[PDB]
Amino acid sequence: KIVNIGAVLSTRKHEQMFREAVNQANKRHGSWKIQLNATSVTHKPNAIQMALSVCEDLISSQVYAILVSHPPTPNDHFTPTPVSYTAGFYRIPVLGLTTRMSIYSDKSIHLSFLRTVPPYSHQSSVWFEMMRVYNWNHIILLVSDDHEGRAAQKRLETLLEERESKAEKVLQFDPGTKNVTALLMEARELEARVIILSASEDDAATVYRAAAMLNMTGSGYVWLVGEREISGNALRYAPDGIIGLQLINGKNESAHISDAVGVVAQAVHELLEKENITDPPRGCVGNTNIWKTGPLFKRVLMSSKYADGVTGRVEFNEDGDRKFANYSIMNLQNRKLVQVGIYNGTHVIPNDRKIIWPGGETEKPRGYQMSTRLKIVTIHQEPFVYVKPTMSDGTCKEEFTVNGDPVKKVICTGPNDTSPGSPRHTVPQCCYGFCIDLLIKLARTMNFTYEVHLVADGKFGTQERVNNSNKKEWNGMMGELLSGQADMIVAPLTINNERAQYIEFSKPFKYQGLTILVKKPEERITGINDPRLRNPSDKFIYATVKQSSVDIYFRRQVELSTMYRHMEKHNYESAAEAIQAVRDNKLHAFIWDSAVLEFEASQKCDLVTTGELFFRSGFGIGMRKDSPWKQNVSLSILKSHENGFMEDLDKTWVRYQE
Amino acid sequence: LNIAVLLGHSHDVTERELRNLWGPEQATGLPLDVNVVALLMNRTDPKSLITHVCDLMSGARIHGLVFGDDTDQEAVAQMLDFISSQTFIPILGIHGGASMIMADKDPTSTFFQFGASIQQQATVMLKIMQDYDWHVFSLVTTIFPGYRDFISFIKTTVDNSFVGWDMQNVITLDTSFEDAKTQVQLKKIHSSVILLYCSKDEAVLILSEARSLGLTGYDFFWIVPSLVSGNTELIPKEFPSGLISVSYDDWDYSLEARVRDGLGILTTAASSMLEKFSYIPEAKASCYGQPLHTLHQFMVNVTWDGKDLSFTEEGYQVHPRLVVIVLNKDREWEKVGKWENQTLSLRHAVWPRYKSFSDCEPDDNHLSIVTLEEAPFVIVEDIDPLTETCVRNTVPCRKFVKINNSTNEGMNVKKCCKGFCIDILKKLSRTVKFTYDLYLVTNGKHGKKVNNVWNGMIGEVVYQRAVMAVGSLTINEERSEVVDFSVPFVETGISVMVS
Repeated sequence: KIVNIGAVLSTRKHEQMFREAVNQANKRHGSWKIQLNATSVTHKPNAIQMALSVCEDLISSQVYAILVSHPPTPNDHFTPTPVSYTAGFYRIPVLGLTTRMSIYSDKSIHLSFLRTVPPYSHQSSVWFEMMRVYNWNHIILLVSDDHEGRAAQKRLETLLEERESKAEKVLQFDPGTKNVTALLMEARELEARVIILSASEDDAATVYRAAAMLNMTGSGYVWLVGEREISGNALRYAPDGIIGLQLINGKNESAHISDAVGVVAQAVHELLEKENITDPPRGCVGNTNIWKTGPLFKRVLMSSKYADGVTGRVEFNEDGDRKFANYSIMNLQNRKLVQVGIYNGTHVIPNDRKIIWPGGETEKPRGYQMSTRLKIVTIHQEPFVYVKPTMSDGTCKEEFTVNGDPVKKVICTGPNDTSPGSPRHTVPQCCYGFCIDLLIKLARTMNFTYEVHLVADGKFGTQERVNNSNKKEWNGMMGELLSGQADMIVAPLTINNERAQYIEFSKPFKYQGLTILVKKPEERITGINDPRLRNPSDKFIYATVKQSSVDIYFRRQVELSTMYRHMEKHNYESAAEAIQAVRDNKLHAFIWDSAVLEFEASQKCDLVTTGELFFRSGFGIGMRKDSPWKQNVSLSILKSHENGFMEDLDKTWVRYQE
Repeated sequence: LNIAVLLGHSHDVTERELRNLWGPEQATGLPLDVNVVALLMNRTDPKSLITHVCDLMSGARIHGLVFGDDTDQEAVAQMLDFISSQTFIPILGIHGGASMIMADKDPTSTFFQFGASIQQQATVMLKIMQDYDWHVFSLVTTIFPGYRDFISFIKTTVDNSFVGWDMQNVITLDTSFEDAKTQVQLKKIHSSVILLYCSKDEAVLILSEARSLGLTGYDFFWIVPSLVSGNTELIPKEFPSGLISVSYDDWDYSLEARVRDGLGILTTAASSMLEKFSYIPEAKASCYGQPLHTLHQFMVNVTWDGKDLSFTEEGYQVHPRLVVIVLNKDREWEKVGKWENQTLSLRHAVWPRYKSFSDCEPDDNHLSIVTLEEAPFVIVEDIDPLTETCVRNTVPCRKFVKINNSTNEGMNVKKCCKGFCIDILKKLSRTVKFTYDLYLVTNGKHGKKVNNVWNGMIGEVVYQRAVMAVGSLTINEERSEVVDFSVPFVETGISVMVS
């Protein structure tokens, strides 16, 4: 007829308040014959013998609830873990009250741990409420604590599942280092300014000093931190105008103890109304039998619904967290904490105080500034991308064409040869041609600067297994684009269904098919329907560029596996290698686009194309995902389609013959 | 150095074989003072854990702790992880609750387990699903913890595999099922392979609802992990006979061989760390009272007697020993297959039916089909080494290739097939919508009677080891006497080839 409650509490005044709450718990519950005893223990500066003393004292006491209520501990470990593990050996609920670590959220590790405080990842949902208010989509994540970093990434993907957007940059590294400013500058070069930080006080002060020295706290830079990042020297190193969070009664222990007493008391009076009552045995000596109503009492604690307390509607979810939590939103106005918002369990309301930002006006700074210098990457296409070495030092010889058109070149940067050939030789040379004039037309239509560089290899990019952990990766232009080093691929991109699933496409500027390059008895082949090419031999030598989209289009064709097995022994690096090889009469056929070989037939009369025209497709501009550089650029491309500028580009290279 | 091996066991495992585990072991002894302390504990409370750690850590500064467990308590490994975090001593978990898989370790703790995590087990199970072309499947996740990591690992594995998995959406749970809202999500299921991640007491109700909703058919599959499959003795009658499980519990390797391998890893780490730094033995003196050179990130490179016993970044083994088991008709967890370094071995490459999961299941829909290797009809090629998967138009089959003429033992090598009759059989499977059992004959050619004994496909069909012969076969009088041919479809006579 007795119920024992164990507690690890230090101060005698709060012990007296705890005993007073135990005494007042039996007030409104009638004259029932249940009794409530409480046993509180102090704290030795160690942790092993503390765990020993507490575990054998609570075995000898046979308690039902175990409480740890020590915020101001000098050790920064904050580990009530061993007593919770010892109670989880017999499945006894330990109600943690102080820490908010995400390692306690794993119920597979902490089998019988409950708590009335949520982890900080729920604050990101509050920050998602910022996304419900300030209408901001692209974020920049920075988490140093990797024990909670996977849970923060999980919660972030759970929040972004609704809008189906993507985080622009995520970062995880070892806490303790200092040279993280390179990734800060890489995030600075991005369009967004939203900064989400999840670390301890030392790394927060380190990144505050790094933003202060590099002036990343100017206009438009969105800063959004929590309670751990506004304490200690991080509060001293914080810039003025930063927005932070505050836990209402997060450190106020006296009402929190009474709330915990009310929760435990109503849980015990709920459990007394049901059958199958079991008791914890004397597990110190000769008792390893588990307490059989562990998950039963846990299920009692799952449906615990309350209506008493100064905090309010305390309620457990499936994770045993805190529902309907009042939060405060603070601002740092001239090294002074100024309250600028309140938060109920679903909605943010700013108070009568104004919101003064570190940049300009008091309204929200739209920190989504698009890149005025679009990084352009391309492959060396032979009739389209002419690359010429410089004359004296980084210069371009301004030669004139035969039609009175001056060639407007650009200073591009490119490697010299392949990686076994050239170890490291990347020089700036002169790029011009077809798509360069297309980019000149785009820069004439819309005012934006650019940065033309070249892809490191001579491949488009295929979907290949990386050599560890069985993961798909891309390479080439797609590998340089998806890594964030490139912005817009201006190249004759072969449009297919696979790449449409991953990135968005624009309107095609080129429209052509496929053809066969031969040299001039049947000297022609007339397409794929030659039966000798269905079952080839060592005579008809035909191949294509290694890691090309033509090979992917043939890989989708499940009835031409013989050509896929035949052409893999003769794939070349570039198409010019195939031109030189068939120039020496070593090749016999080559599947390639139409107008390139038409221009090369206009250059060299021995180069002969075939008669058929299959795979009538289009080539456009390689693009990113949903972006404001899509609609206006596509309208500019269609404006180039409707006028005679396509005919002008034909007059430059296509219509011009010899 | 000084290593203590304490064992908590219920089975009569004596101590003197651990005393004999010191003499001939470590013949090339690079530490000059290697000593072992063998102890046996009868109780399984953490008070005895703290007591024996304070005894043996003060017991002439023992630097190695080895523990095995016989019970079903996963909190003992967490207690030993806390002990390894406090005392800074490398502690190894061998068997039972000492080898149960935990989620995330700490840099302050140097505790390690000899087991197989749920991520590598999910990799092995998806390797099984890839090797069977079971691409249309589902996923049911309960409120058992450690589940969002499982869903995310499945999502990344599907996004990083050459299959392109046809995955049905995840059936999620909130509480114990009301059979009102979970009923709608369970009635969305129409696929065969069903994956599940829960506890055993939840799985009893899940299988009871699945039998109540008829999800235990011959087409429908059920693959469960090792954490839900508990004791080998405690098997309730609600389990379907044919339940696929993957557990690293190998009965061929006893606990003594595993702790011998653990002592080999400990002495290997000590000998390799002594060659780099001098003052290697550094421990805590006693528990009462108020480290730089550690073995926490040192013994990733380890190999004992050729056994690839290397360690991961999370603290588990790189290449463990997984065991694929099923549930037979005799209600026993039947040992079936073992696992290699990275590739998977299959002792039973022929996938069994277990078509009668219960008593009242009248089902006769499978069809046994055999064919013969002919070039314009059945092109028989190897599996693609880049994908380890037969392409869309090719179908897998087996071939019992013998090793020699000395023994009759062989291997069922799986190969891909295409051609004319493969397309005919695929279009028959499109029209009739049945289930087929395709394999190859190893007796020889079409058919020839030698003293009332037929051979080849005639010997397979007439003696009723198969159902029908879809492949190419000539038709004459006695073949039409012994079986019933269908109508002819192709006009194939005989001819003579000349120049």
